[PDB]
Amino acid sequence: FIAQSCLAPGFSTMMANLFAMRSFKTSPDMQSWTNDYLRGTGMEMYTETLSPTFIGIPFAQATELCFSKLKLLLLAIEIKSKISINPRGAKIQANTQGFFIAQSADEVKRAWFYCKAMKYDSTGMFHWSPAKSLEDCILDRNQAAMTVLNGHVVVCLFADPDSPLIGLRNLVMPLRASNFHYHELKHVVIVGSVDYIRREWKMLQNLPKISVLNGSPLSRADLRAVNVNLCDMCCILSAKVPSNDDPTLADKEAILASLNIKAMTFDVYGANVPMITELVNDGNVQFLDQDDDDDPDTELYLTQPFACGTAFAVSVLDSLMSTTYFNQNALTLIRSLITGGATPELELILAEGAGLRGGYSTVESLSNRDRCRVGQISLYDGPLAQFGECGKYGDLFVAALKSYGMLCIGLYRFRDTSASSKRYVITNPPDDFSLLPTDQVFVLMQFDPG
Amino acid sequence: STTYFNQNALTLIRSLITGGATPELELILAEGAGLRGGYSTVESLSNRDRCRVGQISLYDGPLAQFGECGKYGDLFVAALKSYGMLCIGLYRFRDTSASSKRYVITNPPDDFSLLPTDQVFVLMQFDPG
Amino acid sequence: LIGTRAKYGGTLKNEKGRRHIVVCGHITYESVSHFLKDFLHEDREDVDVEVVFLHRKPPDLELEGLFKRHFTTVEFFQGTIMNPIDLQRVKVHEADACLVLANKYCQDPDAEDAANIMRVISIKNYSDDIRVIIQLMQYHNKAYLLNIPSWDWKQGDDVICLAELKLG
Ligand SMILES: [Mg+2]
Repeated sequence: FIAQSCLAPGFSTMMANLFAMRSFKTSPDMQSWTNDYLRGTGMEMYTETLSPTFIGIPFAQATELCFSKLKLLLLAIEIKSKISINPRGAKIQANTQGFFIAQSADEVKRAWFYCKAMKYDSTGMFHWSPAKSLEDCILDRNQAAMTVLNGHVVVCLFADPDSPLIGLRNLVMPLRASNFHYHELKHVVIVGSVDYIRREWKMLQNLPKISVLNGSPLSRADLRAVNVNLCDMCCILSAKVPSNDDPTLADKEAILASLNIKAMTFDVYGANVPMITELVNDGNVQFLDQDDDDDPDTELYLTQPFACGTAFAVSVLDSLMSTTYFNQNALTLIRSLITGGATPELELILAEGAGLRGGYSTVESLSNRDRCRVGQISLYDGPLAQFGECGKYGDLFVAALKSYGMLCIGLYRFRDTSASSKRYVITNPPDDFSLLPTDQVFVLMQFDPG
Repeated sequence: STTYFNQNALTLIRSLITGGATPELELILAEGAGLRGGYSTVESLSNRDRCRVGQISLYDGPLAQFGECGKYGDLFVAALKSYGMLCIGLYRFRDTSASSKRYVITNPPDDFSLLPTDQVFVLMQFDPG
Repeated sequence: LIGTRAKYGGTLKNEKGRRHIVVCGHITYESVSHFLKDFLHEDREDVDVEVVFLHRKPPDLELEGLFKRHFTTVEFFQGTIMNPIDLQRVKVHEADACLVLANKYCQDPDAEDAANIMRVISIKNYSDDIRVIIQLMQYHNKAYLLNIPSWDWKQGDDVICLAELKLG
């Protein structure tokens, strides 16, 4: 979830609300942003067999028909055993399960009845490297100062040498998926103790563009060295076992480091630095934000950092246990969207203990690179920017799908119309929704060879 | 308890025991580079001109004539006008006899009687040289 | 089994024109007693300010007797300063100031300072215009308190660094 947030900020919140039970609230005393956000939280994922009318037509034409007429968002279909997120040029077979996003199962049932009357790894889904040594990837403070990192990912790690191992590959592997070209890959720099990183560097040897810096994320010298003011996303993670003295005080370094970065000034503003924080407690989320008016009894999903994508709560994983039981396909869709493509045989390859073994690229091995990826786009510029002013969401959804094949999932809109550099997520806005020139759209972009 | 009842109580204490700890000094140390030095300029060197906590004795020196048959107020006035030192208290021997172990007297009255073997708590100024 | 129930808890009793302070953090005998000697001193001129102690663990027999001798001005409530529910119980917004005590006998001063600082964040989050005075183990941890937007030295917030004051 955190790795996908680096590519598209606010994505973790979008999945947290989508696959969880959200209670809609009605009250005359709430702002306009809460009205749109709350409606998005009621969206849920459902599976339903497609109508006999839908057979024999491409997926792109089928999902736009549901949005235009049936008011449904179709994002994936069942392919025989495989899950295809927004497939390109894939015809619909007989009795194919489809994944829909809707307020409830009432609209979903309308889909069943409807009539007009050595470069990559062995699997080919990830980039590969010739087993770079850990010592070659260690950067000193002076070495980091004399180099410039732009558009990179900073992983702030709070870990002791004896701390339990949390798999850092689960964060870098999604960032090293075969969908991204080698030039557009995001550099990853890890700030933490080399003693802890060495204990798990074995699975990071073959992943390109990884740098390790000695120091602590709390120290401002290290953060200035790696230039977190220009990074695409700064992730704060803690691997230390809590002392269990107080359940609420489990995450002290995470909160202190989060506030430390916001107060830093660069020659520019720390509050403008994109940031995500792993919080193991639900009640500490409100501490990240300061200019809110929420009574501390506020629910988690209505809290300011949560709705804005800047805070990740591990409690949603426990809530995902209930979701899996009621819908077996719920976790299949989630894994296909956040892991960057994790085939079942990839576990078998890793079961041999040789790490990520590479393979020679062939013609039909390279076909695995052609799959959709989670991304974010802006309406500031480009030929699609003309939907920013006086434009409807449905018009944006139809035009992007027909011309580019992108599937619009939601919106990432500024809090204040004014632009306070802190946005909130709206999941699947209605057809008649009004857009803004400074709005960002969650899309599932295709793969363009080049 | 003292800080709660008087907010300025800790401000005076810190200004007297830390040797001068400006709020921006914490910012310098917050960068993790330690005590970073700097090139001395004319108005940077003006920060050296501040009072310091010190102790003086009436055994010798031109001020020693207050030791015998001298009042504390006379010592306080003369030191301030001529040297600028501010007398805070006394460090007087336990035994008149001199057992090399003294006790402190904070701000003795005006009519207090001094002794030739008494030490005075003073806030001495800075003398460039 | 039904008869047995806890003895510490409940919302703080309210009084007309009542001034009180909340003391949280490390609550032990030889730490509370020293504070109570000066705050409730014999010769202090007549100002009546109640003292509210909020500790997660119930007091032991050594400290229970101390509270008995000051029953008219000292009350104890079981809870955590980090819990917003417990903040309402001690009536934080009615409190004149909040005092945080530090564990002097701690293996890791940095860990103790981080926990103490995080307590101030919870208090400041609950009420912006609250005066907080905190005992801090190490001097280099003072910078973290400056990162809190609601921390204002001019408003009354102050830091007592044991290491700096003791060795100074
Ligand atoms: Mg939901």
